[PDB]
Amino acid sequence: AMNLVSEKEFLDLPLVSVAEIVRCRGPKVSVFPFDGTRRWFHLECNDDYQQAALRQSIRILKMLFEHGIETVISPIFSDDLLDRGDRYIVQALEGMALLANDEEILSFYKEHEVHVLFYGDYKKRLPSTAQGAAVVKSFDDLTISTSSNTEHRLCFGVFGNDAAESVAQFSISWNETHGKPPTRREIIEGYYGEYVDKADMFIGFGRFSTFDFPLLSSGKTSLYFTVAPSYYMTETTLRRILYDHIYLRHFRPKPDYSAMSADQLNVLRNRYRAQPDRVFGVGCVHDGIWFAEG
Amino acid sequence: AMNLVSEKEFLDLPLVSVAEIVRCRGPKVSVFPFDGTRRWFHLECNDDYQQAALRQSIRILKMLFEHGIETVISPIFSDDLLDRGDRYIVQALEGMALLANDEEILSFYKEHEVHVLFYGDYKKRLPSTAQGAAVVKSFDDLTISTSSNTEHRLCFGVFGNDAAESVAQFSISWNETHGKPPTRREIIEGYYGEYVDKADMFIGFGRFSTFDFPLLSSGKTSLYFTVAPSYYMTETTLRRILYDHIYLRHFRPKPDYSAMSADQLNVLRNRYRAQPDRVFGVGCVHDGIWFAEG
Ligand SMILES: O=P(O)(O)C(O)(Cc1cccc(-c2cccc3c2oc2ccccc23)c1)P(=O)(O)O
Ligand SMILES: O=P(O)(O)C(O)(Cc1cccc(-c2cccc3c2oc2ccccc23)c1)P(=O)(O)O
Ligand SMILES: O=P(O)(O)C(O)(Cc1cccc(-c2cccc3c2oc2ccccc23)c1)P(=O)(O)O
Ligand SMILES: O=P(O)(O)C(O)(Cc1cccc(-c2cccc3c2oc2ccccc23)c1)P(=O)(O)O
Ligand SMILES: [Mg+2]
Ligand SMILES: [Mg+2]
Repeated sequence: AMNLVSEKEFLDLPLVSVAEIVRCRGPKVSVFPFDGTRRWFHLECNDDYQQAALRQSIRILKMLFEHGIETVISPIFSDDLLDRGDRYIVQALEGMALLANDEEILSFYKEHEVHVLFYGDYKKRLPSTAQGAAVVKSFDDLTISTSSNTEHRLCFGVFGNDAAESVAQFSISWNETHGKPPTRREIIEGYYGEYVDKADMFIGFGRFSTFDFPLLSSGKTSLYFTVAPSYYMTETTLRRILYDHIYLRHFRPKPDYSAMSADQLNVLRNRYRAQPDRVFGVGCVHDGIWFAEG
Repeated sequence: AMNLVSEKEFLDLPLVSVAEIVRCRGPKVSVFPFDGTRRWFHLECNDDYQQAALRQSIRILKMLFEHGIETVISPIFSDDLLDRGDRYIVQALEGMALLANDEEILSFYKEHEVHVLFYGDYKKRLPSTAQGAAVVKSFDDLTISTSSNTEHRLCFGVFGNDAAESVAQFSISWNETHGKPPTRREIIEGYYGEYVDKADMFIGFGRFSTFDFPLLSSGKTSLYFTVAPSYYMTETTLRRILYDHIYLRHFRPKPDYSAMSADQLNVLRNRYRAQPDRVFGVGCVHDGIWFAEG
């Protein structure tokens, strides 16, 4: 049915058709960090910062969900920020508050039936200030009020870089009360607040690297790196990524290599020896910004 | 001193000089999975399989360590294999036994003062057969006999894909006996058998994906993907990867972007809008084999 759709068709299909294919073939869980906010704004907008990023974020989340992806995991704030200015810190908490209180995004969560969750070490690492305690309350509240939404799940990562200590404490308490260690499923439910399947793909940008989706990484998490920041994500780019993951990463059926002609195995040998030192991930720097070569 | 070495010089330097730079600047911990064994053999060798892969593996580990990398984490066998033939399974255990008993590699561990460790769920997942129980004993034994070696550390991953349940059980036992949860450091020591710093880089090949180094991944783990399988790794490729990680991934000093000319910020804007849909990780398939485009 959907097994032999070509990339050309995939790229031409109506949005609703792509969604049906994804809903059926995956990716079910996609990691999409929001980063490069500052440079995107100053490069593609230069109204108000926080609002521009907020709406742009909604645009992309809307895009991801309308393409049929059930769950999106979005790291948005990592430890690093506590080591930045105080004004920079306040700025962050304001952005955090937006995701949980701003009217336009709350409307978005409702219209697209999105259940929102927060993960990470923010309850411990967020400033003990009034603003910080308010953010935590807002996070807990949004998670509960949107729990009736079932179409999509959105997991925001706030200091969600290393869950080791958190898993340890959760397991100890779980064993104390239950008498047995929690299962993997229960460990995940404890960290994300709900069970979430392993990530099927991660879309980053710039330097090849992944981060902030503990417990959900697998050799099957397809990795992609766009040249431009998260906010630049176009329709075409997303579809080419979805197509690669669905149809190309795990090609079927596979051939019986022991049954290939001498020429085939020879053309293949040449594909590998062609450019003997070819490697993706090595880059060059321009204006302090790293860009992948080749 | 070593801060402004150019790539050209880096590529021309004697091995011993590169090692000194790495020993000083890192990467301290590198992940290098061994995969593509079958296709490498049939493509670049076609004596005996197991021995060819064994010696090739030593060649590469020798290369990695002689370039100054202290610790190499090498996933070598993952769950998948238990779902393959029985002959394929026996073949694996034989390869496993080699890493721990074969004379030439034992000599290698001694000559380069390498402490070897094994991580993963192999104690539980390895066949309860005689061969399986023998492999476990061999693994434990090698870890102890090489513990006096201090120059390098080698961590072999055998079913080391998801440490969640293992961390949970380890934490519960640790709390029982210690009265308090283990620290992150202790959790890592418990999984790898020794403390190991976060991975500074991961070198894979083919499809962009990472796997089997639980707890050691960070946004700072630089990712690289060669076109050809692990065994093809050349001197030039390794140096270009090392250079990128050491000097380019974290460029210093950074510029004051709010202080850049209108043209600079304009050339930059064009670098991002140039090829608006550019993305690394999307590929094409040839003979059932995926190759990254662009
Ligand atoms: O873009 P990101 O938000 O990811 C960040 O790297 C900062 C940054 C990196 C690279 C370029 C820029 C950038 C580019 C063009 C114009 C301006 C930039 O940053 C500022 C600050 C103040 C005025 C203009 C610009 C900012 P961050 O550390 O603030 O997250
Ligand atoms: O500028 P970046 O988002 O790249 C980052 O500096 C984090 C940050 C620092 C200061 C302010 C914000 C911020 C402020 C207002 C709104 C939003 C912010 O970040 C996001 C992400 C997604 C949606 C809205 C906002 C983010 P980073 O740690 O992710 O590099
Ligand atoms: O190369 P890998 O060892 O990673 C593996 O993908 C198998 C494989 C993938 C792609 C190509 C080949 C290959 C290529 C050329 C010749 C032959 C290949 O496999 C066989 C088997 C028997 C005879 C010849 C070849 C093997 P695996 O599942 O056995 O690990
Ligand atoms: O052929 P691959 O090594 O790619 C793999 O099939 C695993 C495997 C299956 C069957 C036999 C072996 C094997 C047998 C003998 C020696 C060695 C083997 O794998 C390695 C890796 C590194 C050094 C020696 C050996 C490995 P994979 O699960 O890693 O894809
Ligand atoms: Mg940033
Ligand atoms: Mg293989």
